[PDB]
Amino acid sequence: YFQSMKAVGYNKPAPITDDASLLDIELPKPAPAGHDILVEVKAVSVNPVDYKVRRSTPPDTDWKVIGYDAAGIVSAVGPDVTLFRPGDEVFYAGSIIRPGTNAEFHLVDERIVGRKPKTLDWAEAAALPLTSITAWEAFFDRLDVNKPVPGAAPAILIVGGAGGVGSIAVQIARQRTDLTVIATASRPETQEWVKSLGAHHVIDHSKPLAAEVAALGLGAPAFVFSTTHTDKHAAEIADLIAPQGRFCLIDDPSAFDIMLFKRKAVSIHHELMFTRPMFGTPDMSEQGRLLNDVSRLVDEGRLRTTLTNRLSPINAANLKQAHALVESGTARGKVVIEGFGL
Amino acid sequence: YFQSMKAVGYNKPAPITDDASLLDIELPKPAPAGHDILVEVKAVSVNPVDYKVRRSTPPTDWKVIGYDAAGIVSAVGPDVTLFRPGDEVFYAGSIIRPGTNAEFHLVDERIVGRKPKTLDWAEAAALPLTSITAWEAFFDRLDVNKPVPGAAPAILIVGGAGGVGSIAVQIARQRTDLTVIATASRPETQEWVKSLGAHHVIDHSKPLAAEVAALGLGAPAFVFSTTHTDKHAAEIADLIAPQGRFCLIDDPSAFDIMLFKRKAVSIHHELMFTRPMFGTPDMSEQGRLLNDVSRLVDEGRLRTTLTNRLSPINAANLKQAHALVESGTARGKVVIEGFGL
Repeated sequence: YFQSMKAVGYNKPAPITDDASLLDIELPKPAPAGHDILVEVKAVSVNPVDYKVRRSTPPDTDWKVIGYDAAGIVSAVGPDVTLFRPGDEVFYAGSIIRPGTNAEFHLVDERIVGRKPKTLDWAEAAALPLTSITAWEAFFDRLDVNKPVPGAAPAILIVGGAGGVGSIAVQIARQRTDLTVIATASRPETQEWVKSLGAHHVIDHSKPLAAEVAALGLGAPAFVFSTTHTDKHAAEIADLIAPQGRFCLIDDPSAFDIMLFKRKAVSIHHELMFTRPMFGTPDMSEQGRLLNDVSRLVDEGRLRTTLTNRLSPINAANLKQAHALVESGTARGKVVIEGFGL
Repeated sequence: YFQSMKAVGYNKPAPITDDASLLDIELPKPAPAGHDILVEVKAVSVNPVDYKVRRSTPPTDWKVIGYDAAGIVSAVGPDVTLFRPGDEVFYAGSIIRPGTNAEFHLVDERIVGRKPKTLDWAEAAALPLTSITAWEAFFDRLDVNKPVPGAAPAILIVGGAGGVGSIAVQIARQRTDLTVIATASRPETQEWVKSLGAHHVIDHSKPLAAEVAALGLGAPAFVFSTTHTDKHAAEIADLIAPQGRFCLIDDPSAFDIMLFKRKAVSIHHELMFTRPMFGTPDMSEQGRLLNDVSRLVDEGRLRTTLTNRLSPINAANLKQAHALVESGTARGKVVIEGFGL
């Protein structure tokens, strides 16, 4: 017989309103080899990647399990692991090419795993990993914000400051760079919240962005980081950004015109937090290390959880609801589902 | 009366055929103020920007283009310190100012280089716009001295035998330790691009990724595309290292950035007009880089890319030179020299 576990998964990619779009299932409990740890998952969060996968990609397995955020306890370690031991509390995102965190136990490479912040509970920690790695790599590996753009305003504009990535990216920009942080939100309440997360200025992305930034009287931002609606804002971004500035996007515009950026010699940077573990690059262990840095900043009180919606337990009914909420594009912050049971 | 000069220019953007596509004209001779120098122009080159501008952009009464020159400093503005009358110079200038297609030309002292002593006027005129393009692409945009983890320490230059490619290969070879892989499609351009410094030359009439993989060096950190970027974009995204960097200087009409997402590859524009168009604090780096280029030329480390020399500078020869650059068949650089008959 095989030791087993509960999981949430699917076999037919489908809109969330289909009954079998996500199903409660039972699967063999895996065991860790090499550099993998096995984590007893305590909570997971839902990201736009989860619905994009779910709607399109079938198992290659009778079941496909997704989830790219967890916090949990290390249950067992492969023979090559040196970074964690059983009992350690961890948070991490994992890898798009490996079964995901929507299961009681989950394998993940020790090198992309962070120590869970002690001051957060399971759900508050689970809100953070994917979005933190996305923002941190965007600022420091892609944009390279500590390298100045000559003549620019020492400023970054974060488009979509209230969503999953925005709500951690604004805090990281405020606590770990000397930039002036300009973030966007379009209802008074989400504006107030982005401002409370650390944005120095908050502008309204229902208005043309360039005129909004010009009115602040700070000059032209060196950096722009766009988390959503890049095609609607691309021209305004090219207008407001400094010559020789740098623009990073993480969304998937379907007709982005790079020629808008030519006259200013602006670079366009993708950030995909899956790239490092997917290709097994030599700096892949930077993801575990930055998570440890984030974890320390959380425990010092410099960063805080972006959890705004908590559901329980992790089952299909609650994952479906969390997916529909992320699909809607209207939620602020992060939705986390915690526990297994009834 | 006004002191005057010959120039070549146009008043209606057109295809290179119209009798009016470019015209011989006479204009007032400018005088420099501020930080400008006035240059007595000995030779100019034609670059693709010339025909791009000529096709599309109208003028004050007449538009004068040309973005490459070598010449003698005739006069200086009162704020100039970097040059004096009699100095020999080369430079590209600015797309928002009248161009070098005239006996005398105004350009800001800060974007100007000392002309290599070892080159004649036409050989030196071949170099500045393409030198600034390549030098900025490598060192300011791609930042090739910062390695991509796990990538081959290599740069692919697509279109090695064109105007920018022919100097970019040399600058990459002389100023970095990268393996320089460049593309060319005829045995004659292949041998030439090899003689310019490329460690490997591959054939761009073939799918690039399989050509680069055949080299057995791994996946290049960097790609610098000078021509046909849309034709090669999918191949470039297959061959490049994850977290690599891709710079293009042509003008693809359908470029798909989503090809580069999976590898998290950055896409970098290089336009040498940006710094002097916007008057950025680093504008004077263009004059400095031209001085380094000049010194490398006279050291023997960079060679002129001049391959076609016409005389004198008039509308007849500029039309032929524009046709040549529009065809995309020329290797190296076409330069026109002198004013006369």
